[PDB]
Amino acid sequence: VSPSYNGLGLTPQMGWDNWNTFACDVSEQLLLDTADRISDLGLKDMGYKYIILDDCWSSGRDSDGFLVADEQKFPNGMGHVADHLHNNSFLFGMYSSAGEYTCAGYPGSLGREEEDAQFFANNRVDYLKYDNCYNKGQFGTPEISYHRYKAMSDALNKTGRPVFYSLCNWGQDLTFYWGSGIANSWRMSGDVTAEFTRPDSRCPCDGDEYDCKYAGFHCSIMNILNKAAPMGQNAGVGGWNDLDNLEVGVGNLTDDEEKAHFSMWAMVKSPLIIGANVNNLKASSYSIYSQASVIAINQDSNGIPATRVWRYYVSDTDEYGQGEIQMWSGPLDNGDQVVALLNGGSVSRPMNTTLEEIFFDSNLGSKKLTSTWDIYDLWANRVDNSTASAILGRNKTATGILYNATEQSYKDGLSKNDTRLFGQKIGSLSPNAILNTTVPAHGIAFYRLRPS
Amino acid sequence: VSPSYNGLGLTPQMGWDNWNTFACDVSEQLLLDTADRISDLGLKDMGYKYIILDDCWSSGRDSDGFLVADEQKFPNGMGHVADHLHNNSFLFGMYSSAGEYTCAGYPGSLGREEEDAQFFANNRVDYLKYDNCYNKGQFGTPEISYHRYKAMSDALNKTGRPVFYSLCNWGQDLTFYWGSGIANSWRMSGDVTAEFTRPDSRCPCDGDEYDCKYAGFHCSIMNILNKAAPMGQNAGVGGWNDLDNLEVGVGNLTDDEEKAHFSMWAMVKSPLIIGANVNNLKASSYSIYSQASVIAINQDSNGIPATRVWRYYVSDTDEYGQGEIQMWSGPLDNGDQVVALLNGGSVSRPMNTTLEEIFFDSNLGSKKLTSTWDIYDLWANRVDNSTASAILGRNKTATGILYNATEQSYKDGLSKNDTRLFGQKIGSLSPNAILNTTVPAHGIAFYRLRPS
Amino acid sequence: VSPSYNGLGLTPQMGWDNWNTFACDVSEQLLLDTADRISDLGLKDMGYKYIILDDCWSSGRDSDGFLVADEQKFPNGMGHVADHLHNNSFLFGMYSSAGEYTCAGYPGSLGREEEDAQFFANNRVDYLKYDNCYNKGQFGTPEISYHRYKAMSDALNKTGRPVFYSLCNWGQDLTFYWGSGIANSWRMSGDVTAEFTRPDSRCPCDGDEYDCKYAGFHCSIMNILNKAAPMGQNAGVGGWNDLDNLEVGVGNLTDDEEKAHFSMWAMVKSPLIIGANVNNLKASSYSIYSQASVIAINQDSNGIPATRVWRYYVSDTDEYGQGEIQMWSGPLDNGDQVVALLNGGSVSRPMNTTLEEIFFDSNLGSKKLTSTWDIYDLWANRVDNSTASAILGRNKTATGILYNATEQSYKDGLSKNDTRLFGQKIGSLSPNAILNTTVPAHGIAFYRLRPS
Amino acid sequence: VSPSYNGLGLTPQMGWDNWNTFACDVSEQLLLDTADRISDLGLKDMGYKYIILDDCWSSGRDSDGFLVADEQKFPNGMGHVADHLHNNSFLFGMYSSAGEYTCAGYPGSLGREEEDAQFFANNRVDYLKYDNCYNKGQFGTPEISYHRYKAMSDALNKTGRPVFYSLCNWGQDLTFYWGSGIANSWRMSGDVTAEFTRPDSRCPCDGDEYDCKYAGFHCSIMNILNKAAPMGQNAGVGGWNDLDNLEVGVGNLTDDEEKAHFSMWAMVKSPLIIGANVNNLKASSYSIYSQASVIAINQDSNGIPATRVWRYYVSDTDEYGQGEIQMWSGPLDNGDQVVALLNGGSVSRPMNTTLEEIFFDSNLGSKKLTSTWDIYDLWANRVDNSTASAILGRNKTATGILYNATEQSYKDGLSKNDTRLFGQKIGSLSPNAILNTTVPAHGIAFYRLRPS
Ligand SMILES: *[C@@H]1O[C@H](CO)[C@@H](O)[C@H](O[C@@H]2O[C@H](CO)[C@@H](O)[C@H](O)[C@H]2NC(C)=O)[C@H]1NC(C)=O
Ligand SMILES: OC[C@H]1O[C@H](OC[C@H]2O[C@@H](O)[C@H](O)[C@@H](O)[C@@H]2O)[C@H](O)[C@@H](O)[C@H]1O
Ligand SMILES: OC[C@H]1O[C@H](OC[C@H]2O[C@@H](O)[C@H](O)[C@@H](O)[C@@H]2O)[C@H](O)[C@@H](O)[C@H]1O
Ligand SMILES: OC[C@H]1O[C@H](OC[C@H]2O[C@@H](O)[C@H](O)[C@@H](O)[C@@H]2O)[C@H](O)[C@@H](O)[C@H]1O
Ligand SMILES: OC[C@H]1O[C@H](OC[C@H]2O[C@@H](O)[C@H](O)[C@@H](O)[C@@H]2O)[C@H](O)[C@@H](O)[C@H]1O
Ligand SMILES: *[C@@H]1O[C@H](CO)[C@@H](O)[C@H](O)[C@H]1NC(C)=O
Ligand SMILES: *[C@@H]1O[C@H](CO)[C@@H](O)[C@H](O)[C@H]1NC(C)=O
Ligand SMILES: *[C@@H]1O[C@H](CO)[C@@H](O)[C@H](O)[C@H]1NC(C)=O
Ligand SMILES: *[C@@H]1O[C@H](CO)[C@@H](O)[C@H](O)[C@H]1NC(C)=O
Ligand SMILES: *[C@@H]1O[C@H](CO)[C@@H](O)[C@H](O)[C@H]1NC(C)=O
Ligand SMILES: *[C@@H]1O[C@H](CO)[C@@H](O)[C@H](O)[C@H]1NC(C)=O
Ligand SMILES: *[C@@H]1O[C@H](CO)[C@@H](O)[C@H](O)[C@H]1NC(C)=O
Ligand SMILES: *[C@@H]1O[C@H](CO)[C@@H](O)[C@H](O)[C@H]1NC(C)=O
Ligand code: NA
Ligand code: NA
Ligand code: NA
Ligand code: NA
Repeated sequence: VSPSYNGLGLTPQMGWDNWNTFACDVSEQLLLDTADRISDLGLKDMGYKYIILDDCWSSGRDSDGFLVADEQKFPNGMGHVADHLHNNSFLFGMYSSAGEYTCAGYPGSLGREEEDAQFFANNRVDYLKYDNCYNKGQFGTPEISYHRYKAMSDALNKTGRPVFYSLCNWGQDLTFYWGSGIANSWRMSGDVTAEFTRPDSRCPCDGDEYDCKYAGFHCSIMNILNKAAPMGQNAGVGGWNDLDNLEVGVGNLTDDEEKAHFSMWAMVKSPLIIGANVNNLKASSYSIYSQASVIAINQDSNGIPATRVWRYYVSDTDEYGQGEIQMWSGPLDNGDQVVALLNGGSVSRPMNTTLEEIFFDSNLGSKKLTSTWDIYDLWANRVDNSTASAILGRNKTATGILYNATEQSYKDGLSKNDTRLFGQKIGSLSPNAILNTTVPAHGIAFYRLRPS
Repeated sequence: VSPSYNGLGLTPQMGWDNWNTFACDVSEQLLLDTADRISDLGLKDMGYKYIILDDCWSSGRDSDGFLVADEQKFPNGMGHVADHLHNNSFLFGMYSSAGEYTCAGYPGSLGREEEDAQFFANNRVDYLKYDNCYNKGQFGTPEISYHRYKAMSDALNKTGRPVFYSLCNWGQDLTFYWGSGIANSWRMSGDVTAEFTRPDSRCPCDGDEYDCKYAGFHCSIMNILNKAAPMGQNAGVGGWNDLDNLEVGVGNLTDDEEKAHFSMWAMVKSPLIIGANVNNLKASSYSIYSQASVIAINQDSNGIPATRVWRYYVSDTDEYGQGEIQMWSGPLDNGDQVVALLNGGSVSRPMNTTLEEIFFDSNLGSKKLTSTWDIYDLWANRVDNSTASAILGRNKTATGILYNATEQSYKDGLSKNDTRLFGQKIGSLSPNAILNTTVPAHGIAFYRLRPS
Repeated sequence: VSPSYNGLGLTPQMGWDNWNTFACDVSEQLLLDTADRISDLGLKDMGYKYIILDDCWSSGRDSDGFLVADEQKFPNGMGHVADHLHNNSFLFGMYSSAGEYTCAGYPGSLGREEEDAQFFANNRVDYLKYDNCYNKGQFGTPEISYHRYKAMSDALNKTGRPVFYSLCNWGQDLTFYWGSGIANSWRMSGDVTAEFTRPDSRCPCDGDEYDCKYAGFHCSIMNILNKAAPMGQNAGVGGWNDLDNLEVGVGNLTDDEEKAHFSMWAMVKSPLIIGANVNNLKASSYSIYSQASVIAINQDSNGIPATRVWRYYVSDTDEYGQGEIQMWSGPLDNGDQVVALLNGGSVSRPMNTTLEEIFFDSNLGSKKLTSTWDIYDLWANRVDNSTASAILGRNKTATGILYNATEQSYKDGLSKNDTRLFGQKIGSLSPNAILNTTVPAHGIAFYRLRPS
Repeated sequence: VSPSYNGLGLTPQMGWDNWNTFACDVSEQLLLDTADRISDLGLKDMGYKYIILDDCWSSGRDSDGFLVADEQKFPNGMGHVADHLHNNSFLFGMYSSAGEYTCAGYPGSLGREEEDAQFFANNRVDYLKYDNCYNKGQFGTPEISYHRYKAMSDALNKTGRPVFYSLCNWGQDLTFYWGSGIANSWRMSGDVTAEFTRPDSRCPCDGDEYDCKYAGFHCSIMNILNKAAPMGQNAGVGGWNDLDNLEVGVGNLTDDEEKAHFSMWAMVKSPLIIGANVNNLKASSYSIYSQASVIAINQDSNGIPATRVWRYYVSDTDEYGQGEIQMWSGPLDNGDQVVALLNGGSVSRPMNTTLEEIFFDSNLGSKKLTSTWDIYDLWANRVDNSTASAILGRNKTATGILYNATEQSYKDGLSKNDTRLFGQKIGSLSPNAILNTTVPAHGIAFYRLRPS
């Protein structure tokens, strides 16, 4: 454990990034309309407060060497976008790359950290996503990558404006080891894609290669989760592993895959940044994003990512030859435990565990193993497709339906035993008894255990 | 994406290198006779404009430390060879090594970059192949290799003469990551050899070891293609992965192996440098080199290397225990798609795919997956063995037979719907239907899909 | 071989560390009560002389930048704890980390080595455990880790007070290669845990990955032993591989697992630091710790770690899929040999070897292979559960029961043929004959061979 | 190819090292008696001219920092040993380590290169074996190891006395890549041992791990040969891979294993340094060492190590689970070819090949594949056990029996068609015909092919 380096990231950040769905075709108008939508839908007040502008926003540099925002896309400048966002109680993110160019070929910040940090401060930016394209040979060992990333960290600090600092170097040179002292989160892999399991030749490292020499992209949800599994021990208050933006409401993932994806990103204390087009967001994907109970896990005070207890390969493999089952378990701040039974097989199956596996670090005869625990389904009381479609078509308000974390923080709601945050009691687990369920294909059983 | 670093390599380079067939036994006369031949055969005007002189050309250094060309082999000097080439509208390549010696033991350029760059400029050289033999311990991490290669890059730039810069360090220290900002292409492996699949003990890294510590040589065509597969995402306008000179018309590859080799080098946007002895070039190998349709893929404006969609091992293995099948697919600038079904098995087989696999990045219900696509065989209208033998024996001209890209660029020919560049329509592919063919052993089915 | 760098560590150190059982909840009173206990139980005079205070002891830094011990936990300061310990003939250990923070987030010593070394000297500290948390990017290659650790080594030396120097960097960057010239021992892995075999996702490197990029923790006893196996050749007088504190009397290991664990740590010349709560130490675990015969192996003058002769996987696997059998053998200073037959299978089994396997480096026809050897059981005459429970409840003294190594060193006791140190003769082994026994599940047969 | 860096090592060196059989128990008298023996036995005049004194020769340093030879072991100093050796036409080798200590703990040369080089020059030393123990963190990347080794290289050069420079860093940090420009040979692995195949836990890298992080020792003959296999392409005139001293006449290898070992070290152009106790050398081992025909392969002018053509695992495995078969083939300077069929299986087997496999780099229809080749057995006319025992007991002279390479160099003897150097013609190999033999367990068929 260590204090946060800058006082931010006390829990993993939440928000939205305009990329996964809009590429270089961004404007003040897109960004603010979408911002309005996220507020209207009650997602802002759930915690999704960072509106992150991604690549392709700039037009080059002025005569003083200073970044210039594209005047066609942003006729009032960035500072003006910031103010609008702040006036609707949003936080504002921007993007650059620790290299000569950004990934899409725009001006990068390598060797221009001071001016560029100053640009972000002058434009009242609250958050920086900091990429790793065209890094000019400045990678290959922990030391050289750390110093390249420390250079922007220090330059942001020098501006005296608080900036949440988000590393995007894909776990290159063992980022989990060095990120915390200079940054609030770090991408620990190549880009995610809307595929639950699919191996891809553009993502050459498999789920077991957490230390990868070619991060790539188009990595599956499970490839990324698998790489992240040993890394939980290097995350914590102030500095989080980042498993990349959520693909919920993007492409063609099933409701089960989307739930597993969301539940798992939450449990390992990843940032929850929406990759969906929230103006073309479908009903089922919306109610996944807005599941307060699950966000409560992510936003646990003094957050500890959960541990993979076990992993087995099954014969029920999918069209891509993939098929495994996993159990994860982790402690929660109020003494509760989160448990996940994850069915990455291609068929529905019975899944099972015991108290000895759940409290994998408790001794025989300890109180945890000797006591009874009520089981709470974290997926109960999810917003039905009807209500969600209503809200999405502006026929019903989100107010009084969605949990309002701005009004009541996750910590305080948890203290007040707030039903919206614990799911639904479905049973109890005694010593020497098994916990059984049937878990859908590419799905999840996701529980919170509380003492009886 | 990033701009070209020097304005060259807007498409992968094409030409000829005198090595694969002539070793140290080079002269002004060999080089110019061969040059004449490449022009006469219509290959120059197809795009094969770089005549690259390789190792063993020098005799040492003069009293000022300056490279001295062998006076027996080049009695008029290199500048004189350059002028002759330029007067027949050719471009001129030379060779050195980023080390103390070249691979064949001639003077290398390490620490002598300024003088040596100046030598190339003074002799009006247009292209440099820059090797990695005897590098004096200056390798082992990305940073140290990058700086060694940047040293020649900067020295070439300082001369003010445009020089296409071709790295030859065999992918050592992850060249795909750092090449583009200092160079126009980079060898991503040990030397190729005229063997389609054959594992070799002098090439210890298998096709899956893209990050290799001992690049070696005598690597098979498939070993090299396999290593190159994840790397396409780091290639693009201005900076290309180099899979080494073509072995078409060299050794004893079959017509099928030669077609697969050529089609695959094209599709991943490798340079197409002829390794053949063009004065002892056989009929079938000639018509492979001169297939305009396939070169059109390589010379696509705003080039994107294709992606390996899938790869499976088969039981139909060859004399060396090798046998796999692959599907590759990639977008083309005008909206078309290139598709390859590659049969590395030892027996002819039926091969098949669908629109969902071809447009592997398109969503269900998108227009691409919802529309019909005409299939064009990129191997149709290939110059028959008769016509090719005629041309080769100086009994028929190439004029009016071969596509003349000097007269009409590949881009413009593609715009004009020029039949010579699209192959032959053979069918159409509808939603929910399969695309089937029979693909020869160690062969390829190579298509261009256009919207109906 | 090399001299000890500082004159210490002539044999592996022994003692106790307050962590495995007490975490941050430490005080002068805990530490001294426990110290009293270790003396009373006769363990001190067996060799367990280092009382090591671990993380969480400090409260920050004073106005001069100097470490400040927590005044609530240590109202008299550390120097006062030291004096008490020294007055009962104990040695005193403290802890820091070669990073910005300690693992539990207290002040670390990186860049503060001189002051911090001086703090330890001023407080009369005899031993330093030096961790690797929050090392600020200063790892990744042997050179950078060596210099970071050399910095504290030199600063300790500069104080002129002898300090036993114990590296805790988990074998990162091949510590076995560079530790000896700057240190007396080095952790060669992630943290141990009270699990004999259990794979854990927080310890991603398996037993075969001695060169690990993510040491982690919760590694099994066998995972750690397996990683240590090639490393014995880089240990010796003055500088020892450290396989982490003993889990004997911690969690729920069986008596067999505890014996194997203890016997194996001894044989490879690891430090024997008690991880147990000695005030809540059970009878069986106590008599394992106090087995003089086995400690005699660890404390062999001119110590050579034993060699793994063979390793095989068995079908008798445990609940975690683990199951292997091993034979280890090593020379002893007086010409004797230590032999271990280790049953990591889940079932009791017959185990067997010969003289040719025991003297794996002796030639055919040599005297060793030609002679007869008496077999001594190193586990005979172990303190029975009754006597141990008596001593533990303060109903019987340890005096005259336990070997007193303060009175008679292990070397001198070995010379005097002292029965307490050789175990019990159980037979003899002749040329061309097999040595057979039945070895319990997760257990060990542990012998000393002496010439007939 | 590159010139020799210092003009030496035009062929691999030959000689004797006093270690494998005498450890630290060395003297002027041992060394000179043994020297006398090597001359008397005719081995000197065969090429075994370097008498290499190994570790444990020094007693520390004098008041000027200068190495001091042990006055008990060398009462006249080293220079006096040198002169004696030179007066019997021998060359003289000494030893140090690129570290703080030598492997046996004597003074090392790290940071003391100038004085120590000067010591070797002052004592008229002709050869240096330069180890890698206690290198103080100065390893881990090619660059850092190269510079450490270059430091002694330059210091030797500065003395102006020719010194054959032999690196002993066990292939650490890819020595094959950088050795040639600073040295005449380089150990490419951990120490050999008298075991043909035996895996050992002190040698964790298997035969496929040529790039090893823990070289270790007690590596088998086949483990070392396997690691060396890709490396032949980086050896050549002036700079050789070193597979460690010969174990012929050491331990208990069979006559077949000894022949295979010797034949294979020769074929890959390793140094041939005798590890045997030549005063306790058995008859069969002697006639292996003195096989002129095989040494002729090693001492080929313009030496090219042979290539492994193929390798297969067999079911006929030994007591250690090992069993493979290999074919090697390489060109010789006079146009001949060396072929080896190696039976690492546990049983005698038929072995076979063709001309297409022998001339693995020749095209179909080339002259090599189209011609007939006489097969010569390189093991014929070996000195029978009787004659060898006679010579060894000083009952018969070696003169007129052994080839005298001092009188007639291997090159010149090869030119003169000297029967002693080509073995015995046993047949001929035609196109489209197979070459068959039966090869003993752990043995070799070792041929020279000459054009008919
Ligand atoms: C995934 O495939 C579904 C069919 O199951 C397909 O409908 C989605 O594309 C979306 O289709 C929507 C149907 O309501 C259409 O209204 C919506 O505009 C469309 N989204 C896009 C980008 O065209 C697929 N999912 C997504 C979001 O791509
Ligand atoms: O309390 C310090 C402790 O550190 C070691 O354990 C390291 C362990 O600490 C946690 O911070 C991380 O989550 C985990 O990844 C690390 O491995 C060390 O082994 C021990 O001696 C002790 O100093
Ligand atoms: O638009 C920037 C984008 O970069 C990341 O994706 C990196 C991706 O970009 C392409 O240039 C390459 O072809 C591919 O190899 C790279 O992996 C990053 O993950 C994302 O957050 C975003 O900044
Ligand atoms: O006597 C020096 C000797 O060193 C080599 O053997 C290295 C060997 O030495 C031991 O100190 C270690 O336990 C073991 O790990 C090392 O591998 C070298 O091969 C040899 O030539 C010789 O100089
Ligand atoms: O003639 C130069 C040549 O070098 C390359 O081939 C490298 C090859 O050369 C030999 O010296 C070695 O034995 C072998 O190990 C090396 O791989 C390069 O691929 C080629 O373009 C050309 O410049
Ligand atoms: C800058 O750094 C110091 C810690 O070094 C910290 O106290 C402060 O909050 C930082 N300021 C900003 C704006 O990040
Ligand atoms: C809501 O919709 C999703 C897909 O859009 C579907 O999978 C799910 O079953 C629906 N929920 C219910 C309870 O029907
Ligand atoms: C040299 O460098 C600059 C870019 O840094 C570029 O504009 C110019 O074209 C280069 N000149 C040559 C001849 O490569
Ligand atoms: C042309 O020749 C090649 C080999 O030289 C042969 O494989 C091929 O079948 C020939 N083409 C046709 C259509 O016969
Ligand atoms: C400090 O270093 C020297 C060796 O360099 C050693 O003789 C001395 O004992 C050391 N002192 C202490 C207290 O460690
Ligand atoms: C002593 O106790 C341990 C467990 O506490 C038990 O396994 C062992 O069998 C006992 N010893 C004897 C000889 O009964
Ligand atoms: C020293 O170096 C030069 C080459 O740099 C070489 O010509 C000379 O022979 C060397 N001298 C010795 C004695 O090694
Ligand atoms: C010579 O002796 C060796 C072993 O010392 C034996 O293996 C070999 O067969 C003998 N040679 C002959 C031809 O008998
Ligand atoms: Na406005
Ligand atoms: Na001319
Ligand atoms: Na006191
Ligand atoms: Na004398």
